[PDB]
Amino acid sequence: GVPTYLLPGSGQFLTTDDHSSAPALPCFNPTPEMHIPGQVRNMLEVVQVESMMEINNTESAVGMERLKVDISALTDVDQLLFNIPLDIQLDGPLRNTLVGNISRYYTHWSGSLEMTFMFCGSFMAAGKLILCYTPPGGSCPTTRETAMLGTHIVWDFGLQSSVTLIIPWISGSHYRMFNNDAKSTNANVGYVTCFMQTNLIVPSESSDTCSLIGFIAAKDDFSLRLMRDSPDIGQLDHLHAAEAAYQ
Amino acid sequence: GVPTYLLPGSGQFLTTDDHSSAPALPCFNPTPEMHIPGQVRNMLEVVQVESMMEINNTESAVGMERLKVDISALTDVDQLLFNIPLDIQLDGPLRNTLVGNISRYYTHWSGSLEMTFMFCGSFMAAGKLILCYTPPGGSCPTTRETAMLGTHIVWDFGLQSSVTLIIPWISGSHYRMFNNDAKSTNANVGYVTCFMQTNLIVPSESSDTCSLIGFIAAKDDFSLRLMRDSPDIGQLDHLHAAEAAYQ
Amino acid sequence: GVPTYLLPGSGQFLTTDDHSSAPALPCFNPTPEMHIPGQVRNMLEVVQVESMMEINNTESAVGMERLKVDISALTDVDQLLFNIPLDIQLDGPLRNTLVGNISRYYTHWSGSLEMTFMFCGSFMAAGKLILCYTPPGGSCPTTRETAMLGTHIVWDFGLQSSVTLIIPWISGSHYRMFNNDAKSTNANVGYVTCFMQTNLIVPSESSDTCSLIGFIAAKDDFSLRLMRDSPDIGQLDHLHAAEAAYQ
Amino acid sequence: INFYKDSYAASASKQDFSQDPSKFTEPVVEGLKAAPVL
Amino acid sequence: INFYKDSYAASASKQDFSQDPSKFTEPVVEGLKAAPVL
Amino acid sequence: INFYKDSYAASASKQDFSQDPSKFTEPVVEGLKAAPVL
Amino acid sequence: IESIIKTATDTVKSEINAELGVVPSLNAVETGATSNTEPEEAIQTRTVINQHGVSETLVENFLSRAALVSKRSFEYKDHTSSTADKNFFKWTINTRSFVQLRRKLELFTYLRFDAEITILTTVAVNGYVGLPDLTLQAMFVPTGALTPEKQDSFHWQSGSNASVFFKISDPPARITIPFMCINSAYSVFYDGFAGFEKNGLYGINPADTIGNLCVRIVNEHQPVGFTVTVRVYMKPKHIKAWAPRPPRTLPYMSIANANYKGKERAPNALSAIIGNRDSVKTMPHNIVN
Amino acid sequence: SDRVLQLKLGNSAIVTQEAANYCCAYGEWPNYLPDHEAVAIDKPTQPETATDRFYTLKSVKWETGSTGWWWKLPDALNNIGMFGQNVQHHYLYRSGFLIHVQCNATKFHQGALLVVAIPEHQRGAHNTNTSPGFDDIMKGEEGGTFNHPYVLDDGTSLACATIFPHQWINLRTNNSATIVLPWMNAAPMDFPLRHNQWTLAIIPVVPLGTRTTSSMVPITVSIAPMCCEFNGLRHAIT
Ligand SMILES: CC(C)Oc1ccc(C(=O)Nc2cccc3c(-c4ccc(CN)s4)ccnc23)cc1
Repeated sequence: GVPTYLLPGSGQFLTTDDHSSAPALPCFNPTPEMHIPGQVRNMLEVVQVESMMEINNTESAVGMERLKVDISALTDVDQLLFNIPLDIQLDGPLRNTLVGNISRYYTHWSGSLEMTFMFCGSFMAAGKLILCYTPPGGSCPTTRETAMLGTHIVWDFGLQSSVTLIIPWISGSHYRMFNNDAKSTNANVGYVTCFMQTNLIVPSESSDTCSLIGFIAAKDDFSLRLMRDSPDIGQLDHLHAAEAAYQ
Repeated sequence: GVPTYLLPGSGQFLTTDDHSSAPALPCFNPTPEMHIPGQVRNMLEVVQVESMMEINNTESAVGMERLKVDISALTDVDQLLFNIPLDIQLDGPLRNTLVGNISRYYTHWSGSLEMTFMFCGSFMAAGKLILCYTPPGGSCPTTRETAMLGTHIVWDFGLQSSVTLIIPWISGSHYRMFNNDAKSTNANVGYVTCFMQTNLIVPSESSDTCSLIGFIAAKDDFSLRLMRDSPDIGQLDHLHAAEAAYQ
Repeated sequence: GVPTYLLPGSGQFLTTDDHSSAPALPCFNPTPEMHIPGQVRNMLEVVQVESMMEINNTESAVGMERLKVDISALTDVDQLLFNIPLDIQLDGPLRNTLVGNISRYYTHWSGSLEMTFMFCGSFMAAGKLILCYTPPGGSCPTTRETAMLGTHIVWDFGLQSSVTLIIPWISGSHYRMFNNDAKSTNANVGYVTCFMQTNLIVPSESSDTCSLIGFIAAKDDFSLRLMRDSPDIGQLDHLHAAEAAYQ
Repeated sequence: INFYKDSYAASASKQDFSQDPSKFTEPVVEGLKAAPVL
Repeated sequence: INFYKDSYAASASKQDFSQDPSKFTEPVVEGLKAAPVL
Repeated sequence: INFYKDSYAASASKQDFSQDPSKFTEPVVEGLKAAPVL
Repeated sequence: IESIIKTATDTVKSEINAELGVVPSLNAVETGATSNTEPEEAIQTRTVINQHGVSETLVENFLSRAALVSKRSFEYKDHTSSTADKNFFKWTINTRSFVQLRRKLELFTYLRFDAEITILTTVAVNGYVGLPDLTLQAMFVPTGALTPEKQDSFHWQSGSNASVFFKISDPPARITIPFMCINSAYSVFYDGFAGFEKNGLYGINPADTIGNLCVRIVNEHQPVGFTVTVRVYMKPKHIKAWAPRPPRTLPYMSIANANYKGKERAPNALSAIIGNRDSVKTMPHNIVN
Repeated sequence: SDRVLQLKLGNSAIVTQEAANYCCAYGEWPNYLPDHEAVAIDKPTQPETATDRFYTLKSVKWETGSTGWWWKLPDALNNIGMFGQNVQHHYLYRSGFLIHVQCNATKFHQGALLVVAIPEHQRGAHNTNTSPGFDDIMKGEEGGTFNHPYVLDDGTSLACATIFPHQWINLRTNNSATIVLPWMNAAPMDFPLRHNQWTLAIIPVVPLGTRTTSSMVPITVSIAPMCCEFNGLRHAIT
């Protein structure tokens, strides 16, 4: 026989181990493969699909109403319209998104984000918005001439309905962490703010109030690392009829 | 199957063992390597850097005062100025040095040492010193014409501030031991002594008292062997907030 | 994984096993080899060195006196002088010899022995001895004309001080045993006897009594087999200061 | 290491790096341009 | 012996004998001579 | 079978059949003859 | 210049010198270079061919041995009346708690390594019945994942956390964790603050956060209590090290900081690191015959 | 050769007639971040001569009782000139440094300063479990003083501090010290307001002494940022 000795970790059950194991049904022939539409091979393909942000996460916004932001004509120049918290770990407009939900199975992330906004007013409605990303370090800007100093796009409503703001990967480290300490220097991304560049201008027969839908996706420079249990789901009890499977 | 039998030592945990072990995070991609200044690959590179000897390890020398030796003008010829104990294992001027601290993680040592002395009197101060290494066997010499029989350098103060005394590896065995019995024939290195070769001579406007800083390093013929727990650190209790990591 | 099964003897500690085992001190560099006089590689080199027989193992022979045999002038022809028991296993003149002590670590032996005798009388002393080896089967011979029928050498004292009697390997089996039953047919070697061939003849100014020193060694046809604990050493208690190693 | 006779017994196959994200991001019959899309 | 799929699982790498002690002992822009240094 | 990285870990080396018994049996500067030795 | 060094250097024989303008024993410490005086220049030497290896001072060998990083004892019992580690504990992973490993790591400014983790478990009966062969679950909980609240909480179902299940009768459980810093190296020291506000922790780089180790006994409690002790050992491997540091001299006070007090008197007092001798002319262990 | 030096960066120049060579930390020279190490994808601003020039700090008086002085980088420069403005308007910074320390006295004075650049000089507090606070660390342009230079205020060792990039000013020998520091961080860039890569420490291991008439003996620090890059433009934190 072969002389052998057992190492530390002999007999352990590691849930991420990767070995062959004994086939319980010998000579079983699985059903032939068939082409099915929509095969996924990397989860990064899913986070590249844009999905609606819950920007109007306010009391008295119910259900579908939380997925849109209403804009009205103002009488003061350059007013703030809304801001978007960029925390994916803490609860906020980005959490329940395809990029958000998949990323919360991971601990580390890197790469650029795109926010796309679709204007859903009438054809006769006109306006210009400025959308700003502020890199981290200070407070969220409350005035347009402060927010204008960051990365921004000036959006004119027109035949093309939608504009993209890229949030470029601007970070000291290779990765950020999905950290519950949102103010940590390893976690904070900064802010997105929207201001009036001009005004929403509508004729009498159009509705005086118009909506934006915001979407977010990852770009293909995006990467995720260190898999973890997602905090999005849990159970305190057995589910209904889970017991009946033993009966 | 393969016939096998277990050897003695099967199932042991040896803290110096060297095996592969199961990766807990499969497909994890570590952060790309980046060039950082000052990579160390062998600890012998550190012990070659000279560091200050605590030669003035006397009561009433406090803090920084212990790292210098004060020299004054004498009125008797050829007087002894100081001696340096060469025990790295027992507490003494060599212990808290880069060569000292790293060597105390090991049990066996071989090779030459250099002591460098920097004269820090004024420009107008003059003098000659003799620095002697005595190989082991007898008592430390107390007179210059006894110490002069050993290995020595005669140092004239000048534009070059500093002199080296080499302590050459002179030993019957390949290695010495860091032995608590300092008088053991496997451990004792001998002595370093400093005498006046002439005198410290200064004008009235210079300070009448001047300082030496002594440094020690290993040479590149130096070698260390048999790793051990260093006696330089210990704990009797848990540290503050070590418990809070469980809370 | 590899399918395996354990054999009988799995987990045993056999004191004569021969396996590699885990290095406790990784990367340790042993001291360079140095040439030392007198390397031994086979214990048979030691048993080939002749060493004194304790032939005078009698009460009233003390210490050094036991290593010599005293011969005197006789007035009867062809008298017996001494006999040598050839038992290496049982206590006797051969036991405390280099061949004897090493052989008692083994159970089986084969090959020829040499006995050498050095005459240590004065230069003026003369004489002839006959040294006889009798192969086993009967009693030890007590008369010269019986002993003369075996293997023998007639030794004349002269300028060459010493004579060899070879005991040739004469055995039915390949090996004999170091058996406590000395009369066993697998163990008994027979006898060595010494008789006067003429007489010890000395002048008045020489000492009337002279000594032989007997030596024995193995020849290079000699072989040892089946290692065992030697019965030459033992302990009933802990040694002095063996306890202090735990203190 | 796989000494079993059935190939489904083997360890996991972590080597398939093929992607086609456009089947979810760009399922438009006429491809986008880098240029007014409508 | 390493049958794991991740290279970080391997045993220790004790073979890197490259040194450059001068980056700690001689960080002077003009190298020392074997000759008055100042 | 030795998978350890240190060579001193190996099993015993029972293959050295070189002998020179004359360094103990014949350390005389002039070699013996097979012939009166003195 | 970088070179492959496997053994200590040879010594060459040297003659008498007496050369004008050549002074190899004089140096200038003010440059910050270490003395370049060779032994052959200080004394007459012989030739020595030097065979001493240098492998035991390789940084890989100096650091890659397993050291205790965590040790926790808890009661394995019916806990309904306890106020305590109720058959499980949580540990926030750190290297600062046991001083022998801490001091060795703190010889360097930056370290990159994978961590070989060995988990050793031992059990004693509370004040005999024999010792139960319990099953333990260790679960690694990264940053932002939920830690278990109870021995039987559904967090232990470990859908995406890495868990290892191991018996007390087994050899110690062993796994490797990769180098997992968001930077290219761990910051052994950090002269900075962890958050964008002023109240964040000094001295801990947020980039080096590992996570939590959660360990439960998987068995239900027995009718009698036991004390279970878990010991965690870490061995660095595949090591790179940068910027060597002066070693720690004063005793460590806290895992959170470098705060210092010193011993009450020398050795390792704040006023005196080396123990005193009567004078700079006193030889303490002088040979006398 | 080794005794005289001129340093010229931007509109600034320094001459010394008593240098002791100079130190390049770990044998490196400052450089800009290459593309194969870069993380942040926006195009950096590289102001060159507007930032990469000597700034002179306030001098400190060398006294008989001095324990030594320290300044943290970039913290000491974060409010000075165009370097400070770029620091305040940008999230990310990277640079090397050129450090030049100046102290002269007569030929009748004696004294020795260890001038050492410490990477990641994480300070300890004395005789407390509480970690140093923000105002203990962030001294800015003024810098700090050593409490216990013998242990470098971090439970460690002045004697072994020669393991770091250093020079001495020995008043007998020389009157200035020069250290060139590369970028020294675990990340390729950093937020300049919450982390210091380097600490300059000046410690009087041999005290100032003379028997001439006393004068004020100042120590002066001039630092040039080198190869400055800034990323993540926004409004000024300031
Ligand atoms: C449950 C099982 C499947 O997974 C695990 C996962 C982790 C452990 C565990 O204790 N690791 C560990 C214990 C102690 C230290 C570490 C380190 C460090 C590197 C540099 C540091 C300075 N900050 S710290 C990194 C990864 N790990 C560590 C044990 C088991």
